[PDB]
Amino acid sequence: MDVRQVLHMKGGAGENSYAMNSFIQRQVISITKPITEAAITALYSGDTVTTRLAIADLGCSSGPNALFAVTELIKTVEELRKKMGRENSPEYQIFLNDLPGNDFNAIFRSLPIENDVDGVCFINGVPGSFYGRLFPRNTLHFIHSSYSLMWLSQVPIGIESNKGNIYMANTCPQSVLNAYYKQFQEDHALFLRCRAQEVVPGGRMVLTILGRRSEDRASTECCLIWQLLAMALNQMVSEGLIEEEKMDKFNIPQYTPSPTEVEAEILKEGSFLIDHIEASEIYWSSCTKDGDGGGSVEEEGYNVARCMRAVAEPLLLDHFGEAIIEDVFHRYKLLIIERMSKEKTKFINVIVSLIRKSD
Amino acid sequence: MDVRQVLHMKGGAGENSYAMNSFIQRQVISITKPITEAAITALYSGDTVTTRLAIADLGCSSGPNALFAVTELIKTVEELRKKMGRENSPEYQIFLNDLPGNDFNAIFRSLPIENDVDGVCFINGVPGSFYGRLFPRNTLHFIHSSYSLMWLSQVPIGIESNKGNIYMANTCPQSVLNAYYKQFQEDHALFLRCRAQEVVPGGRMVLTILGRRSEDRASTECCLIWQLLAMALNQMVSEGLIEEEKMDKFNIPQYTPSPTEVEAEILKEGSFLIDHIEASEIYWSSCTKDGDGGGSVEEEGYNVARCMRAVAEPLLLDHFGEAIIEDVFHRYKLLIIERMSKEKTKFINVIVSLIRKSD
Ligand SMILES: Nc1ncnc2c1ncn2[C@@H]1O[C@H](CSCC[C@H](N)C(=O)O)[C@@H](O)[C@H]1O
Ligand SMILES: Nc1ncnc2c1ncn2[C@@H]1O[C@H](CSCC[C@H](N)C(=O)O)[C@@H](O)[C@H]1O
Ligand SMILES: O=C(O)c1ccccc1O
Ligand SMILES: O=C(O)c1ccccc1O
Ligand SMILES: [Lu+3]
Ligand SMILES: [Lu+3]
Repeated sequence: MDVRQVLHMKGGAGENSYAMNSFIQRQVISITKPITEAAITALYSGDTVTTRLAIADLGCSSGPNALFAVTELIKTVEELRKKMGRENSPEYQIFLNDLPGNDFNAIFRSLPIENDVDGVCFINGVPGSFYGRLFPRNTLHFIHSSYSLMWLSQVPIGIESNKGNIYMANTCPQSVLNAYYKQFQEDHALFLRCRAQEVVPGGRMVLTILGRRSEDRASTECCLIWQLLAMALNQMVSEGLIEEEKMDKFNIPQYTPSPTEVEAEILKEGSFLIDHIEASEIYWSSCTKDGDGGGSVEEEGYNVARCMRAVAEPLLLDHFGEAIIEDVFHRYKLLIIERMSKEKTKFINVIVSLIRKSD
Repeated sequence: MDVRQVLHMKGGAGENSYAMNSFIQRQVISITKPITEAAITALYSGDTVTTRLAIADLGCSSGPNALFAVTELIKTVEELRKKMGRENSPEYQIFLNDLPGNDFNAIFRSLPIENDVDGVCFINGVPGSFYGRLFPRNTLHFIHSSYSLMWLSQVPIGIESNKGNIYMANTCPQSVLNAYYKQFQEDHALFLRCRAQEVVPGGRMVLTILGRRSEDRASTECCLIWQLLAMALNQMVSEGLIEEEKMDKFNIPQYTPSPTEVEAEILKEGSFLIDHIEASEIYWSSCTKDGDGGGSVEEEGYNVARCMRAVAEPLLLDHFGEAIIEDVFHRYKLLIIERMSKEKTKFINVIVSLIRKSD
């Protein structure tokens, strides 16, 4: 019950939600530029990428970021082909992938409004799950992917997650719960097999999954944010609100963090090589040089909520209905604002650069 | 003034408009099956199409039809590969193209809801004008295209089209108007050049443009339907309604019919071969075995209007605003119902099958 595929996407661009609330995932893509520079330099260096380069963003979204990274690759490549590696640029063939029901219209419109693109970039939207095959065999040289690979194929089955039902969140789950991990394995390995068939032997993949360091499936490194949402909900279930305890006891984000558990999966599948694989970290700055450069009634208050709202409003709205929503984010907002103080909130970013190997 | 590219699309699927009003374009695709059978048999016969076949619909839309034809090719091909021509099927790679701002979400959703597809069909939406390049060089084996190629790049420039301003419509235009033809040439030839670069040397293209026989740029063969709309409008301009005469004197559909004028263009560009090229015709049946199998208060009344509404409501709504709309189609409706009687309304379908030649 609950088909992630048909159910989740991020709030649709234009308005205040996901486009107007994804600056943090934007900075992560920023900071991850170097790892990707090595990646495309390495791949461009010497032919495999001849007359056609085919970059593909997996789990892109709406608004900026969708094209942000696939636009700093075509950049770099062009800057090489001129400082020499070849005399002509290749034609860039882009593939923006996401689940059906993401805002492809929003991108095709308010975005490529940039008619064509430099070096000529043929853009293509590919709807579907990346936990399966999206492109023909040996079609791709380069696969980018930030903050999307932690999302799961489905919710993990066995679940007695009562209190902090929401997630793998720490304290009170009972290892029985961590069938999440058992889930991540079959999902992530099925992702790799597929990618292995479509990525050309020289091809590169730079995946950025939001995970952790603590090797302890339950830490504020990953479980807080949902815990905070859960906490917001459990108070409303108590206060009497349209969640019986029967309803909340069924909601559960379906995604999993982790760091070495990744390499653990990448080599099990003997398809990709590995490189610079690390785990960076970022603060819930969730802003920019924003007008008011506030404290918490801003920095997390609102900015970290509107983000977690554009990110989960649909999962919720679909499991509890609109009547709630307004209220759960007003509360959730406050909880993080306060939780912002007693501690320094942040996320971990297992990053991996890879190479289809074999031949 | 009036960027077709940003401005027109057909009414967005789901509701009563284009999905629920395109049965006529559906029958044309039906009747055009044979020409396409020859086309893909010829192309499948003997390798060029090895492990990857790449069909691409140009000017697809929303709802059925988008996939309708690209789904009766993958069909046919499969039926050959088994009655032998090979032991395995290729992977099908589909490209659905339309202007930005068509309903790609509607297709990606309510349509591929059919998870994947038989023989595995990777679907890709390509937003952009086909009066330019949409895919890399030598990327395509097979290009389908019904009722979209008569649409122009833009409105033709010089225009003193006062009365039946709406179109190339007969009586009262003054050959000066038929700068439409001068338009069709630069548009259609620029379509061919582009297609010529992306269609692989063995590749086929089956284009179905709504045109005419009469070789006379102005006949009920093509100019009636708009004339009828124009007629509906001119009565409202008169009746005082929110069209000064200044407004109506600027609206003008930007597309052109024709039949031999097509081959005339295809060989001028020395890129494609030609084959079975004909011109079939179809009645404004605009229905199916519909409940009530009416007469005219139905057959054209409504059914031929709702179609011409899902087809032009946007061009209008954008040139005159919503205040009108309701009223212009109520009237337009009646005019065709009546015009249905004194005569037997129908359209002509210049159809062309082609082959990238050279090498
Ligand atoms: N199985 C799956 N296949 C494809 N996309 C998926 C997916 N599961 C989740 N996603 C997508 O992953 C996207 C993650 S949000 C990504 C934001 C962007 N890449 C950035 O770095 O800012 C969501 O729109 C969601 O629909
Ligand atoms: N320059 C252009 N490039 C791509 N698509 C175009 C175009 N000009 C018009 N179109 C598209 O052509 C489509 C024609 S309606 C097509 C219906 C479908 N092919 C059928 O046979 O029923 C419109 O959605 C429109 O946006
Ligand atoms: O999918 C996301 O972008 C996301 C971002 C921050 C925290 C949890 C998440 O699932
Ligand atoms: O674009 C169409 O589908 C169309 C259909 C019937 C008459 C005129 C048109 O432009
Ligand atoms: Lu650089
Ligand atoms: Lu057949």
